[PDB]
Amino acid sequence: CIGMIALDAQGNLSGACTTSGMAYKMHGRVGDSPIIGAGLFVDNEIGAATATGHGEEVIRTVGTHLVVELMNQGRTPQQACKEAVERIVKIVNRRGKNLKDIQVGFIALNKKGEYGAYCIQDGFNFAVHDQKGNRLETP
Amino acid sequence: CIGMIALDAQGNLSGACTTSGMAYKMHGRVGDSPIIGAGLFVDNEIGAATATGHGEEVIRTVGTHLVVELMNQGRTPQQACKEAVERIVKIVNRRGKNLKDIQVGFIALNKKGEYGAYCIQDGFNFAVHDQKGNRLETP
Amino acid sequence: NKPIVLSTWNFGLHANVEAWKVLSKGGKALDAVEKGVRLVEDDPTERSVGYGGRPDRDGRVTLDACIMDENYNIGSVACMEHIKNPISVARAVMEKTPHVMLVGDGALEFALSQGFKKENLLTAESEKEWKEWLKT
Amino acid sequence: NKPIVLSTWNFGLHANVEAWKVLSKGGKALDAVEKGVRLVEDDPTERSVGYGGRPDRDGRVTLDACIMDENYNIGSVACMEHIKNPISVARAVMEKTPHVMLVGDGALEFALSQGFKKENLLTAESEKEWKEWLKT
Repeated sequence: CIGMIALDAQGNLSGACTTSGMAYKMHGRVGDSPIIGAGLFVDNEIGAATATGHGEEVIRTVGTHLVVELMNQGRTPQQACKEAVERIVKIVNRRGKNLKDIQVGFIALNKKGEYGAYCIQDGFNFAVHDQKGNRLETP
Repeated sequence: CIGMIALDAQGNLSGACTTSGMAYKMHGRVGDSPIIGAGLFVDNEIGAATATGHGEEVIRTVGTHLVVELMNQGRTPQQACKEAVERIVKIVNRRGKNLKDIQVGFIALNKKGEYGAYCIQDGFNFAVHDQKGNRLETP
Repeated sequence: NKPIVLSTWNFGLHANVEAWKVLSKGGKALDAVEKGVRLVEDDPTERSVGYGGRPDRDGRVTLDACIMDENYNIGSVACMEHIKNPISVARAVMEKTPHVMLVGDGALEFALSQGFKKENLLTAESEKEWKEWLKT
Repeated sequence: NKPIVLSTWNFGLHANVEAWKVLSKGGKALDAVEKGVRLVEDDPTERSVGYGGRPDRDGRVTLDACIMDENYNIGSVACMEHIKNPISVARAVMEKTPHVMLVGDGALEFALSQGFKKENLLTAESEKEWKEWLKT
C-alpha cells in the first residue's frame, strides 16, 4: 500500500492509492486501497486524505471520508487525522478488540496546503515535499 | 438493489444491501451496494442509512456515511437525507452533468426510531414497518 | 419507536413483512434484515436483485451485497457468480473470516466452502432480454 | 503553500521526487500522483505494491488501486492480476468508461483492451517466501 495526495500550482487536489494487499490473504480479498472513502477521498473544496494500516479497519470506519468531513467541519488536517483516529480507538474498544492488534493511520491535506497525519501505533512515517524540499516526518 | 435497515426491540441497528448490478454493465463492474461507506452504513450510537440510485454516484459521494455523519451532527434522519442529496446536486453541477441523468436516494433511521428519506428525482418509494403497520411512503 | 424496518422501493413492502416476523418476536435486527432482503434475492421475478437479476454485457449474473451489524462487524461480496443469496455469503465473510470483502472467484470459492450450492441464476426471461439488448 | 505532495511510508520519499518532477513544472496533481505511485508499483523490491507484491495464499498476486481527481471523477480496480500498474488501469476506468470500479477478470479484460500488457508479477523472491509460508 502506498497512498499519495497532492495540491498542484493551480490549487487543485488529487490522490492515488495502490497495493498488492495483505500478504497471503484469502483469494479475492480486497482492502481499503481501491475503496473511495476508505483508502482515499479528495474534495477540492475541502482537502484530501489517504489511509494506512489494516485494510479491514479502514473500510469498517470509512476512514478517509471521515478525515475530510472533519476538515469540512473546521478541523486542521492534523486535528482531523487525530480526531478520526480517536474515534476509531473508541470503536476498537467497543468491539472488545485489543488496540495493539490494530493499526490505522491517515495523512491529510487541505486547500491552503496545510497537512497533517496521525496513527493508532507509533512506527509509521510519511514523506512531505513542498518548496522546503522533501522530508520524512513522523505523525 | 434492495437496501434494508432496522432497529430491533433491544434498540440495536443493522442493515443489509444486495443487488444484481446495472443491467448489461461491463464484466466486473461493482456499484455501491457492497461498499460500506456507500450503499450501507450503520453506527449503533447514531443511526443507519442505505442508498438507492446510480451506483457510481453513490460511491463518488460516500453517500450513506455522509447521511450518518449528518445525523451525528444533529439532523433528523429526514434532514440528513435531504442535506446529503443537496450536497450531491452541487457536485453533479460542478461536474457539468445533467441532474436528469443522475438518481440517488437515501432512507435513514436513528437511534430513537425516527426515519426519513430523500432523492434527487421523483418516483422512488420506500417501505416502513413499525408497530403501527407496514406502509409505502414517498420521500 | 422500535422495532422498525425500512427498505427501498415498492418491493420493500413484502421484504419488510419478512423482516417483521423476526422483529415482532424480539429477534435481532441482523437476522431480520438478512431474512428481509433474501426474500427478494430468492424471487426470480425481481430482476434487480439476486436470482433473475439482469446480467452484465456478456451474459453473466454477478451479484454484490454487504451487511453491517450493531457493533461495526461488516461482511461484503462483490461480483460473485452462482450463489442465489449473496447477503448470507457476506454474513459468512463477516463471521467466519478475518476479512471484510471478497470478490470474484475468491468469493464463490469461499461460498462453496461454507456449503452454499452453486446455481444457475440466469432465468430464461433474463437470457431473452439480454439477447434482445445485444441486437439493439 | 503549493505545490505540495505527501505519500505514505519511507518509499514515499522517492515516490515524492517523481511526483515533484510534474508539480514543480506546474503540472496537474492528477498526473503527479499517478507518476509518483507508479514508481513503487514498478519496483520489484517494493514488496507491498505492484510488481514485487507478496501474493495471496494461493500464490496469486492480485492488486488493488483507486484514483480521484479534483472534480469527483474516480476510477478503481480491485483483485486484478497480471497488470504491473493498477493505478493507470484505474485512471482508464475513470476516463474511458461509464463505470467507477471493476474487479477480477473483468478488470484485466478492460486493461488488455486499453493496451496494457499482461505480465507475471510474482518475483522469484516472492514465490520463495510464499512457499516458506506454506511450510509454516
